[PDB]
Amino acid sequence: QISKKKKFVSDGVFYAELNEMLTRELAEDGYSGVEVRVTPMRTEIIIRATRTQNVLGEKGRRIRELTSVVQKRFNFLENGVELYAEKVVNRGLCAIAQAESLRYKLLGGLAVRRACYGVLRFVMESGAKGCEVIVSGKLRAQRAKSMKFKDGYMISSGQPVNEYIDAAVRHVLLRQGVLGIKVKIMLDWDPKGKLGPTTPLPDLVTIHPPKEE
Amino acid sequence: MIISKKNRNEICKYLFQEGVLYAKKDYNLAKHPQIDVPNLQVIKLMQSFKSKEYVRETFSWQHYYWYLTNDGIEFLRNFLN
Amino acid sequence: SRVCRVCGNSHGLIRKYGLMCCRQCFRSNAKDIGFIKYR
Amino acid sequence: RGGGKTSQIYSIRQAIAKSLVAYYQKYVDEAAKKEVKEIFARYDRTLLVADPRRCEPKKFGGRGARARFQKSYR
Amino acid sequence: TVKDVNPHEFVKAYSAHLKRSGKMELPEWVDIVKTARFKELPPSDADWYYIRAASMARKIYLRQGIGIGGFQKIYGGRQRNGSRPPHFCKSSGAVSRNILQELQKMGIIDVDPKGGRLITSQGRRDLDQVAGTVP
Amino acid sequence: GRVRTKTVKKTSRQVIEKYYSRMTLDFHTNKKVLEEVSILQSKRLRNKVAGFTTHLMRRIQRGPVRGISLK
Amino acid sequence: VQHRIRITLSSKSVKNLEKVCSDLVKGAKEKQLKVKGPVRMPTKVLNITTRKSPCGEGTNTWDRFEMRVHKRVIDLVSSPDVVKQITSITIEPGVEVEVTISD
RNA sequence: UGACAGACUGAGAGCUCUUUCUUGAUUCUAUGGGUGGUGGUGCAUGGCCGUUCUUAGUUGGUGGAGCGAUUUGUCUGGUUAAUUCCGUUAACGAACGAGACCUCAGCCUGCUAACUAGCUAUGCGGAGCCAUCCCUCCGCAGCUAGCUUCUUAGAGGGACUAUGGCCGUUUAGGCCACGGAAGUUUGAGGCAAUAACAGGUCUGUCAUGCCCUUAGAUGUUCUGGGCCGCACGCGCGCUACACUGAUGUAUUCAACGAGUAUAUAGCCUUGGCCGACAGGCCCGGGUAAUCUUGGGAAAUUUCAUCGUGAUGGGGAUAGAUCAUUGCAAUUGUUGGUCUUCAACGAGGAAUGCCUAGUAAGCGCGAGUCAUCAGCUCGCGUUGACUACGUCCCUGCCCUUUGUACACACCG
Ligand SMILES: [Mg+2]
Ligand SMILES: [Mg+2]
Ligand SMILES: [Mg+2]
Ligand SMILES: [Mg+2]
Ligand SMILES: [Mg+2]
Ligand SMILES: [Mg+2]
Ligand SMILES: [Mg+2]
Ligand SMILES: [Mg+2]
Ligand SMILES: [Mg+2]
Ligand SMILES: [Mg+2]
Ligand SMILES: [Mg+2]
Ligand SMILES: [Mg+2]
Ligand SMILES: [Mg+2]
Ligand SMILES: [Mg+2]
Ligand SMILES: [Mg+2]
Ligand SMILES: [Zn+2]
Repeated sequence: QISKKKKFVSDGVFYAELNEMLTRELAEDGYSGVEVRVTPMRTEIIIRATRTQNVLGEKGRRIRELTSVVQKRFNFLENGVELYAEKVVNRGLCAIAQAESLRYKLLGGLAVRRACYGVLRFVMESGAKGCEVIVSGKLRAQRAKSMKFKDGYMISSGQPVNEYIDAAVRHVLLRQGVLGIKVKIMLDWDPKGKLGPTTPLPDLVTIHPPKEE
Repeated sequence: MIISKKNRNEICKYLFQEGVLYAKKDYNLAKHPQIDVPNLQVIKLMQSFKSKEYVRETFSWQHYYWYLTNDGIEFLRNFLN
Repeated sequence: SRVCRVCGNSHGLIRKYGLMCCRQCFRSNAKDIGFIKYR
Repeated sequence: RGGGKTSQIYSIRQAIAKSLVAYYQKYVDEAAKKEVKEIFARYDRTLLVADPRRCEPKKFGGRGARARFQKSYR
Repeated sequence: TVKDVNPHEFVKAYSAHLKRSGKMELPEWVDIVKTARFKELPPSDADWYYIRAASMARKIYLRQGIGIGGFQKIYGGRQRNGSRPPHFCKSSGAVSRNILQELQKMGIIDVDPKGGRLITSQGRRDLDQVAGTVP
Repeated sequence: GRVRTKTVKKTSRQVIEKYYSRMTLDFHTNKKVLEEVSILQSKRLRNKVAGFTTHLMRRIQRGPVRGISLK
Repeated sequence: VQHRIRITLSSKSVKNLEKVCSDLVKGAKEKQLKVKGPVRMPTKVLNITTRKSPCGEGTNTWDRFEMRVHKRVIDLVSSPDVVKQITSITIEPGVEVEVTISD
C-alpha cells in the first residue's frame, strides 16, 4: 500500500520507462506511443506502430517476448499484463514516426534534400496544416550548420502549442559526427477527434450563414 | 570468467523456459531477481551469447533486456532436450 | 550510493516523491511523466 | 478565522457593517437600510466592498515578489 | 466570566488566587531555570512559577486535549542564533510538566483518556469565580 | 491599451454585414445574439467583439459607414 | 443485507474525472440507491522546481512543474454485488476507482 | 581456481612467499578486436539553456522599380503596451512574433454537493448567575435541517471601455465621471518568431566523431588525505551598531506545502512520563481535508527591568563539559550549559533593487538531508514615502542623414 501522490508519480515514471525503452525495440517499425489503460483483474498497454507482423514477428512470438520481459521486469502478477500492438490510424501526422522514418532515409545515404522533402511532401499529402523539419550538425562539411525546411501554417506561442504541435527530436549516428533532427507538425481541427484534435485553435471565427424564412 | 556447470545449468533451464531475461546494472547484489547468481554471470554470459549472437539485445539504459533468438533456442536444444 | 533511474549519475537528484532522477533527466522526460507545466 | 491581526480587525469592520445592512434590508425596510448604506459609504467605501488585494507571488531571480538580487558587474 | 475578563488582569488575579487559596508543593529548581533554551535570563518576576500556572490554567480552560508538547510550542518564541538568522524555538518541558502536575495535584486540570489535559468542573468553578471577581 | 486587433475588427464587420436587423444596440443582447450566430473559443473574445459591434451600431444608426455593405 | 460501501476516485484531469463522476451518480440513480456525493476533496498540487539549464550557466532560470491530483469520494448504500452491477460500466482512461467496504 | 597456519601489509586482500589440499577444460598464453574513462577537444557536434531582445520584430508567392546586390508590400500622418489599429497606398493577398491562448489570484447569500469541511437549532450535560426556570460560555451525539453563508472544488456567470462628458479627421483611440469586485489587457506568470554567439555544457546522459589510455590501467573497488588550506583583493549574503530599543512576563493571528515495509512500529510525529537543558522511555495515530496541524510562527501588542554608558547594544573570538545523527565527528557535523564580551558611534570613492499589499521588516515550508540552510525556491504577516514623468546618464525600436567601418567604433 502506497500514497496517491506516490502512486501517480510512480505510474508516470513507469509510463516514461516503457515509452523510452520500447524505442530500441520498435525503432525499425515506427514506434509512435503507448497508452496504459486500467482494467479489472488485467493490465492493458496499447502500443501503436506501423507494422503488425513485424512488431509481432511470427504468430505473435515477439510480442510474447516483450510482454514476458515487461511482466518480469516490472513484477506484475502473471497473466496480468499483456500487450496489443495496434496500427496507427494515420501515419503521416505522427512526429515520432516521421522522425525515425527520416532517420532511416538519412542513414541509408539518401541525400539530405531528397530525404527532408521526402518527409515534407509525405506529411503534406497526409493532410497536415503545416510542418517543419530542422536538421543540425555536420553534413558534408566540418563546421556545423542547420538546414531548416518549412511549409504551411505554424503556431509557436501560447497554450495551443501543446494542443496542436506534434514535435519530436532524435539523434543520428552517422560517422564523423551526430546529426540532430527536429520534426514539428501542426495539426488540423477534426472536431470528431479521430484524426485531428477536437477543440479548435482560438484564432478562428465561423459566422454561420443566414438560413432564410 | 568463472562459472559452475550448475550455475550455467540454472541459466539454461531458465532461458529454455522463458526466452527473455533482464539484468540490472545495480552491481554486487549476489541475487538477481528471479534467479540465483552474483549478477556478474548474468551480464557476462549473455554478453558472450551476444558476441555469438544467440541472443539479440536492446540495452534500455542499464536495464539490460535480452530476448532470445531462434538460433539460440537451437543452441540450447543442442544441450538440454 | 544513489543515482538516477535514468542516467545513473550522482548529482542533481530529485529525491522528492521518490523519482530518483537528476534535474536534467527529469526535465528531459518531464512531460511524459505528467508534470504539466501550467506555470 | 485565518488572517493576521489588522487583517482580522478590518474583517470585523466589514463583517459587522454588512451584517447590519443585510439584517436591515431583509428584516426591517429597504429605505431603512438605505440610511445605513449611506452613513457607512459616506465615511468609507471599504466597509462594504471587499478589498481585492492579495500578497502577489514571488518570482525567481530575487527574494521578494518584485525586487531582485543586488547586481554585480565587476 | 473569564471570556468577559481582560486576558491579562485575569492572569494577575488568578496568580494571586493560587497563592492565597491554599498551597501545594513546588520544585527546588524554580529559581534556577530559564524556562526555555532561547531565553537569556530567568524571569524577572519572583512568582513567575505562579503567573505561568495562571496562564496555563486558562489554556486548558479554553482549549482541550493539550499535551506537554503543545505547551512547549505555545511557550516557545524567537531564538536569536547570533549571527545566524533567528528562528522559532520551542520552550522547556520540565517547567510546563510541573505546572500541569501541580494543577492536577489540586485537581484543577486532569489527564484525559484519548490523551491531553482537560479542566475539571470544580476547576471551572474556581476559574469562573476568580474571573467574576475582577473589574 | 485597449485597441482591438484584426481578429476582432474583421469579425465584427463581417458579422455586422450579415446580421443587422437581428442584432441591436444593447451589449448583452448582442452577446446572446452572437452566441447563437457564431462559434468562438473564449468568452473574453466574445465580449470583446460584441463590445466593438455595439458601437458599430452606435455609429451606423446615425450615419453612413465604410466598406461594410447591407441590402 | 443492505450494507454501506465507499468509492474513492482520483485522477489527473478534471474534464476526464467529472465524466466518471456523472457516470456513477446516474448509474446509481437509475436503480434508486441511497447515495451521497460526489464529495469534492481539495486538489493536491505536486510541484517540482528545477533550474532549466543543464550545466549552470547564464542567468538563473527556474521552471515550476506541477501535477494536480484530484480526489473524489462517494458513499453508496447497497450490497457489494449490487455495486458490481453498477461498476462494470465503461471507465474512462486515467481515472482510478478504489471501492472499499466500510462500516 | 580458492584457501588453513606464519612472515609481508592497516587489513579478518591467501596479492607474494614455507605447506600440500581443493574446483576442473569454466581457464591460462599469444595475434587481432572490443570493452570501460568526471581523460582531451563545447573551436567537430546533437540536445538543452542563456543571451542578442521584454524590445516588436521577421519571411515568402505573384506583381512594380533597378543591369545588379537589393527595394516595395513592411508607409506620410494619427493612435497603441505592440508591424495594435484607422488610414494612406505599385501593390495585392498572405505566413509567423504581438494579441488571441492556458495557470494562479480577486467577485458570486446564484447552481452541484459534502459526517476525511463547517455553520445553525434543539437534547442533555459542566460552570457563572432574581438560582427555578431563563441568560453567557464550553463538552458530546443524532432521521436536525424545507443547511452550504464561512471551507472545498466543479460547472458556470462577470468587464466589454459597456454607459456619460470632453478631445480626436469626431475614424482609430485617449483623458474624465457614475455604476461595479474589478476601468494601467483587472493583477502576476506560463508559452514565446526569423537570424545569430565559435555564449555554457564532451563533468546529466550505453548522445557522440577524432585523439590519448586500455592490465605495471586515466578502467573498477578499498584505505587515508584533499576539495575547508591562508599575508591578501573582489562578489552575493547574515548580525548588528540600539530607547521607533534590548531583556523578562502576559496576550494570540496565517498561508504554501511535507510525511518509501521507513521490522518487529517505522518517515511526520500527537499523548503520558524522566530530565534544567540537550535529549531518552512507553502506548500508539496517519500512505493522509482522517494522525501530525482545525499549523498555538514571528514581527507586532501589553506590563515591568535596563536610562545614552561600547551598557543589560553586539554576539566575533576562545576554554570547560553534556546528548543526539552517523560504521566513523579530528581541521571542532549539529544542539545544548557556564564562562570568555572583540570590531562595530549609520560607513569614502562609488554602486545596486524598487511604482501597490509593491519596497522594507517578520517568520514558516520545500530543495539539499543519515546530521549540517546564513543559500535557493515557494508561502503568508505588518505595511509605507515618492512619481504617474523625461531622454539628462545607460541602453532599446523606427525614419532621415554621413561614412575611408563589415572580425562592423573594442572599426
Ligand atoms: Mg550547443
Ligand atoms: Mg520580383
Ligand atoms: Mg527586372
Ligand atoms: Mg518582390
Ligand atoms: Mg498578462
Ligand atoms: Mg559554442
Ligand atoms: Mg577513496
Ligand atoms: Mg569549494
Ligand atoms: Mg545571487
Ligand atoms: Mg544582548
Ligand atoms: Mg533545511
Ligand atoms: Mg547551494
Ligand atoms: Mg545603473
Ligand atoms: Mg573593408
Ligand atoms: Mg576608437
Ligand atoms: Zn540523470
